[PDB]
Amino acid sequence: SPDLWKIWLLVDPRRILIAVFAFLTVLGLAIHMILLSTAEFNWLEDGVP
Amino acid sequence: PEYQNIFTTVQVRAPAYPGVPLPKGSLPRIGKPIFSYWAGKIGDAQIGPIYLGFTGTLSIIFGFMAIFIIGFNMLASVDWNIIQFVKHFFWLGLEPPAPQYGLTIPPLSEGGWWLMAGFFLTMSILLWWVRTYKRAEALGMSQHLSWAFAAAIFFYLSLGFIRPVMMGSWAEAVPFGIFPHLDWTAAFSIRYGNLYYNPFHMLSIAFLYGSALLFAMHGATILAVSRFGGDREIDQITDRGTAAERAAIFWRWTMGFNASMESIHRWAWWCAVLTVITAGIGILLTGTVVENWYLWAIKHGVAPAYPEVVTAVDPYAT
Amino acid sequence: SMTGLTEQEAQEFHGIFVQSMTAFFGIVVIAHILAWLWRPWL
Amino acid sequence: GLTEQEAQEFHGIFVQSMTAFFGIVVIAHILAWLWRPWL
Amino acid sequence: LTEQEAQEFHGIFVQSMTAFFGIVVIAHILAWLWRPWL
Amino acid sequence: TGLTEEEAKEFHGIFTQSMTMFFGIVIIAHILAWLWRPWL
Amino acid sequence: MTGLTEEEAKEFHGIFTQSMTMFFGIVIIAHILAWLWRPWL
Amino acid sequence: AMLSFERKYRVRGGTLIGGDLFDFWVGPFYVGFFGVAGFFFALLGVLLIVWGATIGPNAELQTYNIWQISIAPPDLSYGLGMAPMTEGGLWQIITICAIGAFVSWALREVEICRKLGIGFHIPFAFAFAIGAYLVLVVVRPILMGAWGHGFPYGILSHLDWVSNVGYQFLHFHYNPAHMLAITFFFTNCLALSMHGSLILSVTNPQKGEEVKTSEHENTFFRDIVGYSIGALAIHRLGLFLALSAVFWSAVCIVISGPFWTRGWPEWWNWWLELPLW
Amino acid sequence: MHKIWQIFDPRRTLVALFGFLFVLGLLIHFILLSSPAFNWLSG
Amino acid sequence: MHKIWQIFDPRRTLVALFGFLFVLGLLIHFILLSSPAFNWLSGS
Amino acid sequence: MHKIWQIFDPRRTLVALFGFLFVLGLLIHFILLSSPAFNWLSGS
Amino acid sequence: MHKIWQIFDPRRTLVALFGFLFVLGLLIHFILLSSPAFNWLSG
Amino acid sequence: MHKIWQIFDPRRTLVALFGFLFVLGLLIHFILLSSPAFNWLS
Amino acid sequence: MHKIWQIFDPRRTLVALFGFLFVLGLLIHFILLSSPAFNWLSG
Amino acid sequence: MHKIWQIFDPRRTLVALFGFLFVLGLLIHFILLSSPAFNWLSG
Amino acid sequence: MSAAITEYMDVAQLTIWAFWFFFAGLIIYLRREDKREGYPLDSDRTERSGGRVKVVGFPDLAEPKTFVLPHNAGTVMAPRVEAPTSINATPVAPFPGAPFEPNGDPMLSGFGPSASPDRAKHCDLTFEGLPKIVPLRVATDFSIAERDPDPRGMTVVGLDGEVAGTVSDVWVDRSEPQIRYLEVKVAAGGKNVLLPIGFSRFDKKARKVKVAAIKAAHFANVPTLAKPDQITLYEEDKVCAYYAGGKLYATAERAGPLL
Ligand code: BCL
Ligand code: BCL
Ligand code: BCL
Ligand code: BCL
Ligand code: BCL
Ligand SMILES: CC[C@H]1c2cc3[nH]c4c(c3C)C(=O)[C@H](C(=O)OC)c4c3nc(cc4[nH]c(cc(n2)[C@@H]1C)c(C(C)=O)c4C)[C@@H](C)[C@@H]3CCC(=O)OC/C=C(\C)CCC[C@H](C)CCC[C@H](C)CCCC(C)C
Ligand SMILES: COC(C)(C)C/C=C/C(C)=C/C=C/C(C)=C/C=C/C(C)=C/C=C\C=C(C)\C=C\C=C(C)\C=C\C=C(C)\C=C\CC(C)(C)OC
Ligand SMILES: CCCCCCCCCCCCO[C@@H]1O[C@H](CO)[C@@H](O[C@H]2O[C@H](CO)[C@@H](O)[C@H](O)[C@H]2O)[C@H](O)[C@H]1O
Ligand SMILES: [Ca+2]
Ligand SMILES: [Fe+3]
Ligand SMILES: [Mg+2]
Repeated sequence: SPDLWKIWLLVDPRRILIAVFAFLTVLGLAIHMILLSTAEFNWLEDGVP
Repeated sequence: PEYQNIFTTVQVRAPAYPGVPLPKGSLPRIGKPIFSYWAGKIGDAQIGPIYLGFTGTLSIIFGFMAIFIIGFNMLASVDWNIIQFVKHFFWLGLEPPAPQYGLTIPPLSEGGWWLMAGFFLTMSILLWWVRTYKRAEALGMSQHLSWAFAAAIFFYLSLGFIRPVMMGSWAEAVPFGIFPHLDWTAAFSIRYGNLYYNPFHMLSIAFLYGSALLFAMHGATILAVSRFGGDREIDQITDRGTAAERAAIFWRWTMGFNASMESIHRWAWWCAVLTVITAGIGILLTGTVVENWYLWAIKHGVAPAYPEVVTAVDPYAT
Repeated sequence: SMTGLTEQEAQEFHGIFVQSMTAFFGIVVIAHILAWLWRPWL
Repeated sequence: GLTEQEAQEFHGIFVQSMTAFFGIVVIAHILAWLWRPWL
Repeated sequence: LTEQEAQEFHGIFVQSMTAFFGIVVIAHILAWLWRPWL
Repeated sequence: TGLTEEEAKEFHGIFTQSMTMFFGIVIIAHILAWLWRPWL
Repeated sequence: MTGLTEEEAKEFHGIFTQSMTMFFGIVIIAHILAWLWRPWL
Repeated sequence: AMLSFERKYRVRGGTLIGGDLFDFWVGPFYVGFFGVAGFFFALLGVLLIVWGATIGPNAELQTYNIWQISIAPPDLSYGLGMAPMTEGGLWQIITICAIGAFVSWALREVEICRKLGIGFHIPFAFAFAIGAYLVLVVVRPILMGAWGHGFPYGILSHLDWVSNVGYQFLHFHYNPAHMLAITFFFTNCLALSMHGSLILSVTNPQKGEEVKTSEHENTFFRDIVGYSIGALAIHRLGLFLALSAVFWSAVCIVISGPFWTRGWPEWWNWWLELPLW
Repeated sequence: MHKIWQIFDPRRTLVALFGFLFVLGLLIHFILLSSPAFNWLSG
Repeated sequence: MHKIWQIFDPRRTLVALFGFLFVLGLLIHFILLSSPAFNWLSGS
Repeated sequence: MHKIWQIFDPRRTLVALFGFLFVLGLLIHFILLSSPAFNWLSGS
Repeated sequence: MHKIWQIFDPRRTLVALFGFLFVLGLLIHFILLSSPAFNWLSG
Repeated sequence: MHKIWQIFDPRRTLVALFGFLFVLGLLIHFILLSSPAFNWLS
Repeated sequence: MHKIWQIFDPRRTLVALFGFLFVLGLLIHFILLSSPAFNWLSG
Repeated sequence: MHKIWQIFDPRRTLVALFGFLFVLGLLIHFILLSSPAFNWLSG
Repeated sequence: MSAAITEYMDVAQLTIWAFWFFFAGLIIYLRREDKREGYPLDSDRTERSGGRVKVVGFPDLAEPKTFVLPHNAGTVMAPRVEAPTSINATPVAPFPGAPFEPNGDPMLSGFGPSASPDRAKHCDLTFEGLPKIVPLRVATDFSIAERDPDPRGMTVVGLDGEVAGTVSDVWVDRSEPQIRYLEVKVAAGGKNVLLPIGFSRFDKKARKVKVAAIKAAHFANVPTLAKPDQITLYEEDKVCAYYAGGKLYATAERAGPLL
């Protein structure tokens, strides 16, 4: 799309920057929590190595 | 002491206010308004008029049918003895269907009457919700009350309909009685391993406690600044007076932060609403995704451990 | 005049309302005939 | 409050974004089907 | 709120409703082939 | 509304490139994670 | 607009990166030391 | 930092104790004499709780899990005397600090009320919550004869205390004052939702409408339930409901064990044994 | 008769009567469903 | 019979009717599902 | 029939309809997932 | 269809739709994780 | 140190000091009463 | 160091310092009283 | 780096910094006392 | 589907975490609503920065919402820019957080408990557009309840017990019928002044109105009304604030401390 840049005309770019960073941090924290909760992907309590 | 503004010392009488005119085509308000001196001592003297429209009429008719069925079955439970009805009234109840009936309709005295009372009461509550929605709409007002009522209805439906259907058993539902529904409340907690360890029960209590805390805070605050007209909160919202300022400044000095005259009512609205929202969620999670709340708490490291000063040999381990 | 509709307007609404109601009853009847063939209840 | 001309431009991009988002979704569902079919 | 807006809304509403119904029917036809419920 | 047209284009340039840099690091991390412990 | 001059943005960004990489460098050394101490993968 | 309208209210004086010694603000907070006393009462009590969590019930069970931290009262065998610090004495010290902090908070609120020239309803209302806490940790333990009857200081452990105290009377729902207090708690929550809704729906009406009036407010609940208590009286009612809930809750627990030792349902036998039936 | 609409509002009377009839119709159907001898949704 | 619409507003009568039919439809569907001889999600 | 939307606001009616349709779709999907005969995620 | 945006605001629709899609994606992922036949995080 | 009274008002300080001293004396007596080896009422 | 009193005002700072020191002094004594090896009141 | 004091108020920074450090010092000491391997008051 | 998300994760644990994220957003929303009044803050941080650092805390301020007033009284924005107002007081000490001492006669300073904002110079209106707070002599349909004494004629007594005046009329709220003000004929001057009901303690037996806020002499300086038969929102605040200043300023001992 040659006009994807128009997303920044309707919503303030500063709010997106903080919102995207806050959302990604939460999403990253949540996925790490989910993996730690699994016996298969817990890198702290697996004994390897 | 100084006037605490708890009781109206000198009451004022005016012609009864008919109410803000309703949109054209609406039914008139019924009841000739009267003035109660004792009601006017603590609040407003005027009693009535009331709007009883089409929706309210259906809610009343459905509601009476449910209430009549419950009271009739209570009377039948004491074998029609009206004297024994009065003696045992708190203990009497319309009791839900037996466990072996699942979700099917059982005979009248084996849960059939309970289902009818449950359905008719639910219909009347739902119709009453439409009435609260319509009354706000007829006055050009927003629907905050109907949302808050819907949240309470969500909890009510979770107790008697949604959870029993999810468990596939009307026997999970609440009896229609004073002590019987207290017995249900205790038995629910006992059956599912100490509801104290249900985190949404914890949240519901925090919001129920917070509702009392906030209304005590806000009620005392408004009375403390009512000498400046703080009771007239619409004025203080549109035109911030010294009452709103002193109210906010008191709380800022007390606890480092404050609300506004309008936003305190948003805190109040959400605190009360979240009480039944989390109550409904906690009920819906119990018995469906969690069997023993205490054991769920142990699994998630919520339950404290105590030193073993007393213990029992398990007779099943023989 | 408790609603504020003339004779033509109440008649006009009744003309379409009956048509919409009749069609709804038509689909309902078909649904019940199909339901009866699947599993009669009487 | 949004006029017609800027409405014409918005719908084109939104449809393109929806089509682009849909396409990724279709591939993921194809890959999921190959990994473990559900029906 | 006028005639040239209300009538315009109904037209697109119809072909959007029919599109939803058409997808819904195909979904139900496929659902019947997968697992008939009657 | 607020941001003009030219700075809207320019914002996309750093937005697209920085997001692409984040995406590339994500792909590398997921490639490493798959070699460490594949999940499918 | 954040009230900052356009030259302040250049000057802040430079110091921000220097402090960020210096912080990141200490972190990387810490993780190398932590990996040598007790690897987790 | 103060609110944009606050500076004209930051007046000297109105203290109960201290005069000008502590008459100042720290950030938003007013301090005064009871701000100093209350803060270091709270600070000491909080630190002792952390210390109580650091040693735990014992070294094996010690935990920093916020749900599981518990500072327990003494054993009942210690009676109304002082227990060793690791055997409930820390709980007794924290309780004293908590009372010091809570009362100082109430008295600091009184000084703020004097500064602002408002009614003393808020500190008076807060005294009810303090009174309920005093009933739980002082009045009831003294009536029973041991400090060990107080509830432990732990987010979940004090729920186990509430649970077991309730089942000391086999069915706590039948406690009459408990029933009254819950009715007030439930009614207060209903009244709060109603009051929050009415104010919000009047000041934030449907789109295209102006702010409504007090006439709308009276009409709305007259249209629903046939009665409107009024803009002033709803705050009287909310304060009354919340304070009555706590008063009757304090009554319900102080009669549970000091003034009633049987199961609570058995208390209703006075009504069941009336000679009318 | 014909004067029953002179002291009773047609609107309030009709919604009330239809409300009772609908509630009564529901109640009778519920009672019949509760009765094993008249449950038509059984085998 | 067409004059019933002069004592009941069509908009208010229509929304009340749409909700009433939806509740009635839900009620009947639930009764059938709750009746073991007519539950169509049992598969038999 | 072309006289339906002169009273109902297009925005409000779609908003109410879209929320209702999602809830009905969510409810039906969850009922089927709850019925072992139509659970497509159970393994068979 | 292009003329929909007359009533619906483009900006608030996007955040509402993206937020709706995000929680929908979480819900579907979590439902599959709850299914032993589709949980990809086990052995 | 006489200048401390130009920072802290003496008549106000005495009341604060009395409360501090009494509260400290109360605490020490209680701590001693909590210790069996120094409980003088045993 | 004497510029600090141009940053921190003596009246408020001294009140905070003395209370924090007294609470810290109380805490350490309480920690020692809780430690059997250093409880000087143990006898 | 002396320009950090042209963006951050030194008075509020020092209050925040001194408070954080005091809490951190208490926290680390408390953690060590909670571990029997490092409680220095055990004997 | 099932209750177990992973070996450890379960549905209830997910639900409670989902609430925490919603609740965090709700608290952020509520705090932003709280900050529609009195923000940005009046701070030394802003003062030394020359206004270049607005003190808002977290979360930042919300976009201004619109209150359309009835009867074309205007439109107010809840977050609004407010011009700084000078205070008729001076700091009692030069450190931050120090209180201010009012200048001149504290009862007349308009500072502390006697301070008030300048509200609109328009009367609060009933739903029909009439002034809401009016004397009984213009609200002729209003009356005192039979079981309660008529305030008119009662002797108004200041905090010291000395007679301050007599009650000429009663001002009532025409929307919610109740007393809001007592018109007092001041014994010294004779000029009528208003006395809010919140500062009036009725002695039914003695037919006396006791005002603990201010002395009898302080009644002469109560702010007066422009029009005799109505009161603006601005005047209401001025009158109530004046009596409140007496709770701290009227007597020297009211400043405190007790001991
Ligand atoms: C479970 C198996 C592995 C593991 C598998 C993965 C996989 C797969 C991924 C990660 C990713 C991350 N892991 Mg890992 N990770 C593990 C254990 C850890 C542990 C730990 C103590 O155990 C920590 C602290 C981390 C931390 C991290 C983060 C660095 C990163 C996600 C941050 C984020 O949400 O950015 C979002 C927030 C932002 C602000 C991003 C900003 C984007 C900018 C514009 C791009 C340039 C960055 C710029 C310099 C700003 C600095 C921000 C940096 C992200 C620090 N992982 C275990 C050992 N981890 C993700 C990643 O690589 O993301 C980078 C990722 O895909
Ligand atoms: C033995 C059990 C039998 C059974 C035996 C009977 C018997 C006997 C009767 C019914 C009647 C009814 N049954 Mg059956 N019925 C059974 C199973 C069902 C099932 C089902 C899913 O199993 C359903 C949905 C129904 C539904 C119905 C309704 C159509 C009807 C009750 C309407 C009413 O209460 O009006 C009350 C509510 C109102 C609002 C009334 C007002 C109506 C409107 C507003 C006025 C319009 C006027 C119009 C011009 C005149 C025609 C009137 C029409 C009813 C519209 N039955 C089983 C199989 N059923 C009754 C009936 O036939 O009534 C018509 C009746 O006597
Ligand atoms: C496996 C467990 C290992 C361990 C492995 C690691 C690993 C891996 C890391 C640490 C890191 C840290 N560890 Mg360690 N650590 C252990 C045990 C400890 C113990 C203890 C009592 O046992 C303590 C107190 C610490 C404490 C610390 C901190 C010093 C540091 C985190 C700082 C931070 O969060 O900054 C965040 C907050 C700020 C930066 C705000 C402060 C602002 C400052 C003043 C900016 C100044 C600008 C300056 C000029 C440029 C930047 C330079 C740096 C700030 C120094 N560790 C054990 C033995 N530790 C991390 C680290 O090294 O970070 C630097 C890190 O990556
Ligand atoms: C169960 C089997 C598979 C699996 C099967 C599937 C299937 C099937 C699907 C996904 C989908 C997704 N999966 Mg998966 N997925 C699995 C496990 C994971 C794990 C994990 C840690 O285990 C993670 C983090 C993910 C993550 C994801 C997301 C990337 C994605 C859902 C995003 C969303 O909700 O949109 C909601 C939020 C938004 C829509 C916001 C908008 C974001 C985008 C960028 C919009 C841009 C529009 C357009 C592209 C703009 C550019 C246009 C051009 C310029 C012209 N999956 C397992 C292993 N997964 C879905 C997907 O592919 O969506 C992309 C999907 O259909
Ligand atoms: C477990 C092994 C050892 C032990 C290992 C360590 C280690 C390792 C460290 C300490 C440190 C400290 N230990 Mg030790 N410590 C032990 C037992 C104790 C006991 C006890 C009763 O058992 C006590 C009371 C202490 C107390 C202390 C503090 C003096 C100090 C932390 C100060 C701080 O946090 O400042 C933070 C609080 C502030 C800064 C707020 C104060 C504000 C004031 C007004 C301004 C002061 C700033 C000033 C200008 C500059 C500061 C430095 C000056 C040159 C003095 N330790 C045990 C026995 N301890 C730390 C230290 O030495 O720090 C210097 C440290 O690194
Ligand atoms: C009486 C009616 C309701 C009410 C009213 C009320 N509460 C009030 C007020 C009022 C009028 C205030 O003015 C005052 C306030 O300022 O609120 C913002 C307050 C207040 N009510 C609070 C809490 C609170 N109120 C509760 C209840 C109620 N408050 C009633 C339902 C509850 C419940 C039910 O649990 C709680 C938790 C505070 C937010 C605040 C008082 C703050 C205060 O006193 O601060 C000083 C003390 C500290 C900062 C910390 C002290 C720490 C101690 C030294 C150690 C810990 C001791 C404690 C026993 C630990 C127990 C922990 C376990 C139980 C988990
Ligand atoms: C004036 O009245 C007279 C005198 C004539 C009779 C009065 C009698 C009296 C005094 C009755 C008193 C009754 C009392 C005191 C009742 C107390 C009730 C209490 C405390 C109830 C508490 C909780 C009950 C709950 C939460 C029940 C909820 C039930 C629900 C939500 C059930 C819904 C059921 C449905 C929707 C059924 C669905 C099945 C369908 C298909 C209908 O079934 C066929
Ligand atoms: C606690 C909350 C705040 C309330 C303030 C008052 C706290 C308690 C008041 C101090 C009373 C101390 O009184 C003292 O108590 C201890 C502990 O029981 C008693 O000790 C006595 O009983 C304890 C246990 O019951 C025995 O271990 C001991 O052998 C015996 O001497 C002392 O004989 C008594 O002198
Ligand atoms: Ca590992
Ligand atoms: Fe209010
Ligand atoms: Mg029972």
